Amino acid sequence: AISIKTPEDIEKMRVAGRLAAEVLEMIEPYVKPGVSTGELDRICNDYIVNEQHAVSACLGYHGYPKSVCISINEVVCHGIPDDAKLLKDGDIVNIDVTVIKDGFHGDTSKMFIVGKPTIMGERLCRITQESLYLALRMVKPGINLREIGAAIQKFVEAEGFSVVREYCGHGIGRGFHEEPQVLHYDSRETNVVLKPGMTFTIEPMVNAGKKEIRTMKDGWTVKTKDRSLSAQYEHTIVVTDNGCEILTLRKDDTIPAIISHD
Ligand SMILES: O=C(O)c1ccc(-c2ccccc2[N+](=O)[O-])o1
Ligand SMILES: [Mn+2]
Ligand SMILES: [Mn+2]
Ligand code: NA
Repeated sequence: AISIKTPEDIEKMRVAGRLAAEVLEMIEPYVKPGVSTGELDRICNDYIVNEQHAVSACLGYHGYPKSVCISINEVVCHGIPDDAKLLKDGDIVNIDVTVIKDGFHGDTSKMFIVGKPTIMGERLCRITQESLYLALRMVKPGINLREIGAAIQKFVEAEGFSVVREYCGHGIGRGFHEEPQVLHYDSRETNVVLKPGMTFTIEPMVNAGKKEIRTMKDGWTVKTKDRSLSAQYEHTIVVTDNGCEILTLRKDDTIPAIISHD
């Protein structure tokens, strides 16, 4: 059941969200040509455990083997860190982190462009982040999630891209995935009116090509059916009385932590 977080819980969410965002800030320098997704994962976990004194929520979730998800180019999500997978020039990579601190979760991801960026890669990532931003700018009490989902899709599709249907944002707090589901496209099933105190994520997965995906035989790795590029950005937020506050904001984000509509 969708719950309203207390001022105390919200503060714990701010701490967890900050830590998650800081893992992404910390790993940035390591995302260079020649590094393996495997070592990047080890680097993230060492930081989370030893420095943040927190724990990755992904490690073991539904059986996930690693601490963070790392997806490259045509891989849509759930890419498994591998010691034999090296980043290369032109690659676009998503690193998705979720940490648990004092009982609460912080969930966020971002795209990193490796080496010399490609105009196409750079555009898919920019548009994807912008679809997330426009959605965040719509968040406030009274609005229906169906509206936000419809807006993301409309913006993305106008760019000639597509929105992955199999995955969605979600409520979050003491649990990794709580209600409600946050669809990134228009669905006749969606009907959720936002209220202050609600905490959830927005994390659109955008394909340069067709929306259809395929799961690899390792039971986790998801790729675009047509093998086109795919990007995703994610933030955890809390609905306020007149808008929202992004709990996982990073220094490289080009959107304010607090979004006011007064
Ligand atoms: O951002 C998320 O909500 C997210 C990322 C990855 C997962 C997830 C979901 C189901 C099973 C395993 C994972 N995971 O992170 O290992 O959820
Ligand atoms: Mn995530
Ligand atoms: Mn999430
Ligand atoms: Na990708």
